[PDB]
Amino acid sequence: TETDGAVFPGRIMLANTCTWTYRGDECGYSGPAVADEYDQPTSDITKDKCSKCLSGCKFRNNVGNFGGFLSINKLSQ
Amino acid sequence: RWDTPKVVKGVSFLLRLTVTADDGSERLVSTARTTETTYRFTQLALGNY
Amino acid sequence: MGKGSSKGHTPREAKDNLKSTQLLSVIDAISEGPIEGPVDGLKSVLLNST
Amino acid sequence: LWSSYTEIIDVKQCYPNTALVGVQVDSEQFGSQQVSRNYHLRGRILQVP
Amino acid sequence: LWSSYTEIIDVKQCYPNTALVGVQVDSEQFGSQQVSRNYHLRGRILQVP
Amino acid sequence: GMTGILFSLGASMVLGGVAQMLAPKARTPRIQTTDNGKQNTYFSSLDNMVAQGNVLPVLYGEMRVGSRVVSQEISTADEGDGGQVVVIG
Ligand code: SF4
Repeated sequence: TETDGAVFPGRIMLANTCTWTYRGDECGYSGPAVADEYDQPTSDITKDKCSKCLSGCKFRNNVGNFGGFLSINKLSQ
Repeated sequence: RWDTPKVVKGVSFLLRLTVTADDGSERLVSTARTTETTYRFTQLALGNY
Repeated sequence: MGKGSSKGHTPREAKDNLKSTQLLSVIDAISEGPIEGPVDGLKSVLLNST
Repeated sequence: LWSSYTEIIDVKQCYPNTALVGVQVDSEQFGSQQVSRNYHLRGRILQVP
Repeated sequence: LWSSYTEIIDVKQCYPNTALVGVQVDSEQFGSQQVSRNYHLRGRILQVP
Repeated sequence: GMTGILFSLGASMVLGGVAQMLAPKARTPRIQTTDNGKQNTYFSSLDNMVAQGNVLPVLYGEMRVGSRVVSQEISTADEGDGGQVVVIG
């Protein structure tokens, strides 16, 4: 139960990148392999990986479950 | 023109003007947030408001 | 004037047709214990650094 | 005509050992913002030999 | 006369597990400054015996 | 064999206080001169913050509080909420 080196609220809120796992119970993807570690098409289950960017979501046709708020300009403007 | 009521810190006066329509509804003509107690309106038409 | 309690005022200047003016009134606590008065008269009150 | 009359009672709570200043200003010639009050006072009465 | 028409697509990026409130106000009667939004919400649904 | 040097430490713990021996005590925040003389609360944020550095917060009951703004945008509105009642004059 030791709580060394841990922070309580474990969310980053927003970024250009997603902040979850792949094929978990929040991403909610169960389709065939389409993308790999980078933005390269593939069709093998062994090298199924998501770059956790917007391009990965566009590849997987699953954007409504994206964990990054697209603000960007709130810090500038 | 009016007077200043009991106040904490500081206040401003928000005043809006509405015009009774022909059917019976209301039409809002402008609005103003000011600090002076006295305000003046110019170039008003139609009837009751 | 100093001693323990003092009061002062300046002549109000307004008039020029019936109107209604505001009046801001505020109390300030300076320090504790028996203090002395201002180095000069009512001039020591500085509103907006004047 | 006579209008509403108001009976007002001031503060009966006195401050036993704290120095204080009360200032009232018409606050018309000032700006819409607040006004900073700075006072040029002397020091504290000490138990000097 | 007929002028330009605009086809608009809303956000498809749904928020998975975060509570959110979207507020649209005409913001005419408000001042040149921003507006602060407060929400008197309840708590979070917990697992209770 | 023997296990010497027990070195009882009951006295040393009380040196920091006794109420702390049963309660860890609530943490207190620091005071910023710039934020006048107001005292910051550790469990409420009335002001509405910016969605970036601040982590996604959590609510536990009541507390009309602010938020973390994600998108603010001002445009030109439409004349008419809906239906066929679309009068202008
Ligand atoms: S990015 Fe889109 S796809 Fe890749 S994990 Fe986050 S949600 Fe699932």
